[PDB]
Amino acid sequence: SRNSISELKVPRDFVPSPGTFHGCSRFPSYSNHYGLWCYSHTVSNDTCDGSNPSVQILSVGKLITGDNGQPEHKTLYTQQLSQTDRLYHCSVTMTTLGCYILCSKPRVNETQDYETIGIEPMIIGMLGLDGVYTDLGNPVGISDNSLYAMYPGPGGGVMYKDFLVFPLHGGVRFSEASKMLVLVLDFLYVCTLLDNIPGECSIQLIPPDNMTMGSESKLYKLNNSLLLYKRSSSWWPYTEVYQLSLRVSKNSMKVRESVRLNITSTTRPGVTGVFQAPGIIRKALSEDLLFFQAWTSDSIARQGPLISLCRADSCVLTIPLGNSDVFIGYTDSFCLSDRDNEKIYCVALLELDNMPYSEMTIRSFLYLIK
Amino acid sequence: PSRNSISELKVPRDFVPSPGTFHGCSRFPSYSNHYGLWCYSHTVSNDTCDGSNPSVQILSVGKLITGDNGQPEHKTLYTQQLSQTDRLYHCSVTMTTLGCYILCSKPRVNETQDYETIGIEPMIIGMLGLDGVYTDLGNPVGISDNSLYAMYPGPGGGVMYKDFLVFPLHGGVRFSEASKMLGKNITFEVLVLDFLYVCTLLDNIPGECSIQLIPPDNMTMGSESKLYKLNNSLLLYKRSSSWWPYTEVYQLSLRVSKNSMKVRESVRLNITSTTRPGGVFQAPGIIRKALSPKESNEDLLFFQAWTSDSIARQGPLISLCRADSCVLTIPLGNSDVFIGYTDSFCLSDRDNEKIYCVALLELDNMPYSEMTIRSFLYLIK
Ligand SMILES: *[C@@H]1O[C@H](CO)[C@@H](O)[C@H](O)[C@H]1NC(C)=O
Ligand SMILES: *[C@@H]1O[C@H](CO)[C@@H](O)[C@H](O)[C@H]1NC(C)=O
Ligand SMILES: *[C@@H]1O[C@H](CO)[C@@H](O)[C@H](O)[C@H]1NC(C)=O
Ligand SMILES: *[C@@H]1O[C@H](CO)[C@@H](O)[C@H](O)[C@H]1NC(C)=O
Ligand SMILES: *[C@@H]1O[C@H](CO)[C@@H](O)[C@H](O)[C@H]1NC(C)=O
Ligand SMILES: *[C@@H]1O[C@H](CO)[C@@H](O)[C@H](O)[C@H]1NC(C)=O
Ligand SMILES: *[C@@H]1O[C@H](CO)[C@@H](O)[C@H](O)[C@H]1NC(C)=O
Ligand SMILES: *[C@@H]1O[C@H](CO)[C@@H](O)[C@H](O)[C@H]1NC(C)=O
Ligand SMILES: *[C@@H]1O[C@H](CO)[C@@H](O)[C@H](O)[C@H]1NC(C)=O
Ligand SMILES: *[C@@H]1O[C@H](CO)[C@@H](O)[C@H](O)[C@H]1NC(C)=O
Ligand SMILES: [Ca+2]
Ligand SMILES: [Ca+2]
Repeated sequence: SRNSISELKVPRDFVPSPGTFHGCSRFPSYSNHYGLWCYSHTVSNDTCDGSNPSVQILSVGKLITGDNGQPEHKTLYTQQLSQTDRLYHCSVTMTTLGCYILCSKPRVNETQDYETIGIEPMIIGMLGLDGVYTDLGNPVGISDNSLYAMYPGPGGGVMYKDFLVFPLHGGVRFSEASKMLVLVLDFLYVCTLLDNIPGECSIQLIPPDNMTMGSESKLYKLNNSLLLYKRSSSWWPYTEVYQLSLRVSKNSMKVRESVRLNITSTTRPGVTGVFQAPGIIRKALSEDLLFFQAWTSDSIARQGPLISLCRADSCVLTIPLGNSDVFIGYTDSFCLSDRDNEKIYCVALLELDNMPYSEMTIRSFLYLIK
Repeated sequence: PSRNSISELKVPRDFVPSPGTFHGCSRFPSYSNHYGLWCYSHTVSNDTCDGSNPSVQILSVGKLITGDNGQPEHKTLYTQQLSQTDRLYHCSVTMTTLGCYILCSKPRVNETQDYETIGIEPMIIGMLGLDGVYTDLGNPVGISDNSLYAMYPGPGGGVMYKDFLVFPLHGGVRFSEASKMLGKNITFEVLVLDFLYVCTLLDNIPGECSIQLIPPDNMTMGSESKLYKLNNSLLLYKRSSSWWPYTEVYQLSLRVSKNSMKVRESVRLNITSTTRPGGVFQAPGIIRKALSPKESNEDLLFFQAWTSDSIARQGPLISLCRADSCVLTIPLGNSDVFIGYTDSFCLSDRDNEKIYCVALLELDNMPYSEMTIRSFLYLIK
């Protein structure tokens, strides 16, 4: 590594625009598998808060080495899912067969859902590398009486040891949660990816011992270990990343424990939270943690959005994005490594204020760290 | 023909590229298509696109395909970024069978300072071919130093008229020199008038290029402009430079010769359906011209994304209009919804009773940057 970070022109953004004058897009969801990637977000009209029906956009493509050796996201196929009464809540996971998407289609707002036993309807689908979208129907493995609510993402899932894994968070009664082990907790949706159809799908509860209340989340796969980023939904002020240790068997993956990384380099502005998921370049494995993050700083020295390259306890590089009036909403980042060391590219997916045209829009941006 | 139905369509893939960086702005859409070939271009700077920062120019060529549901789709084949210039680019593009030709001014000073100094600011002409090669054709030949104080093309696009490559211009010429060019004394100091850049396209290289003055008798002061070719006649849309409130479109009658194209007269079409706010460049897409401008304009049909500041309609509008009235109007929002420069063009489907119109809109991008451009698609059935 070196002490250098700069922005690069992205001539062709792989993130599609809302597609109409008053359209808004929210909730970027990204997943890449080696050189293949999948991107998804939710599109509604005027406002993206659930008061209007929405659709989901799903893109798969591949990485090419464009001008100057920087990576480029080449879109191969795009699919729009059917309209839903309110918001989509989706998580995507890229595989060699294509992109799998897990979504919740709420008919009511979040508060009304958590007060009623039973989860809102869900779908799981797949966009193949041949551009064909297959609706795999209702995700199998969901018990009615046990669960009050269940939402995937918005972060992406990962492929772990031939297992299809999605991040979830939902409401489970204390009695039913203790059995598995109304509370709000963090879950994994674990499927076996035998052929083209997922099988042996179940909801695994993550041990909430060292964790905050369940929240919007993202999965990582690093050095054959699972990490979980969580939107801070509690008084805990620091970016939350948990190390997950599993116990794998044939057609069985359960979460044994969840260890919170001691991150104090970046914080949330609250003295709720915002989903601002980092791009993890180097895992901890047990001071070596290095990550890239687009976050909102409320410090006295820096008020406003920042692009940072940070260790667990400190940030080594920071790019101010503007004054406190520059709004960024949800953010998700990921970094692509160059086999030749000492060159790192990170992409920042940013929700941007789009008023008075519509609530929000998403764009991506490219940063070089040398 | 037409009926009372217009609706918007999702543009899954916008052929208009985004500024490409967080604080980037893009301004001054310029578009041109030739049969199934199209060319698009705009100006890109950092933070602000007013000349206070260096800028580059983005240039795209592509082809039209029949996308999902039978609607037209803009497939980009190649994109080119020109070298950085100290201030703004002022560019006009013209799509041909060989590719896209771009004519630009690279001013080193602001517009007021330029019109006070004899001589035009530096200019370039280049071509982006259908083979993806960008060729820098150098300084446009045919521009006289001592006569002209300023010369700016576009931002509207040019046309291919017979074998001539034609670009819209506007610039500053001294009264004596303008009367010479016109042949007659001008009838009501540096005057601001409207010009054409006319070249013969001998093979791959334009030749015998000159600046032609448009007879300003029936016209307002020169301004940002756009060329059209309809029923083998040239039309000129002009940004309003006067108290005259209506969208200005002029009919041009030419006199063609070997290596010579001169403008014989410029007739203002009597358009009263739309007006300019305040001017702002909001150029319409003209679907059907008048078979005889001096006889009537009842056949004129056009599509326009414009700002209405009337008391009855305040805010941006999408309109399908005759010369004297608009038959369909889509409100884009309240008066707080800003659109800047505008350019539209329509693609008709003869078989079906369906017309597609694309609106290129400057949109406010604060506080990220000054401006951004997006395209939007409308179906008229
Ligand atoms: C979308 O929202 C805009 C205002 O943001 C409104 O004018 C328009 O009618 C809406 N369209 C639909 C289909 O609801
Ligand atoms: C959710 O919907 C219920 C239904 O009436 C309403 O009472 C409640 O205020 C809503 N909550 C939010 C946060 O909008
Ligand atoms: C984290 O949680 C696991 C089980 O939930 C527990 O074994 C461990 O002691 C906790 N603290 C750590 C790993 O630092
Ligand atoms: C977490 O890191 C901070 C950084 O200085 C340190 O002060 C604190 O003791 C650490 N916590 C633990 C449990 O080691
Ligand atoms: C672009 O503008 C931003 C603020 O608007 C400024 O911080 C940055 O240095 C500028 N970049 C260049 C290359 O001028
Ligand atoms: C334009 O440039 C001149 C020359 O420096 C300067 O005096 C003037 O203030 C600038 N702005 C104008 C003329 O609006
Ligand atoms: C044309 O105008 C100039 C200056 O106003 C004048 O000196 C000249 O005599 C005029 N010529 C004719 C033919 O009107
Ligand atoms: C002005 O318009 C009239 C008819 O409207 C036309 O006869 C005349 O030639 C025009 N003048 C010029 C200089 O084009
Ligand atoms: C050409 O003129 C004819 C008759 O005046 C008219 O029907 C037709 O629409 C015109 N074509 C265009 C492209 O305006
Ligand atoms: C233009 O046409 C309108 C009728 O649509 C008429 O009222 C107006 O006087 C005309 N203007 C001119 C200059 O002939
Ligand atoms: Ca419920
Ligand atoms: Ca000058």
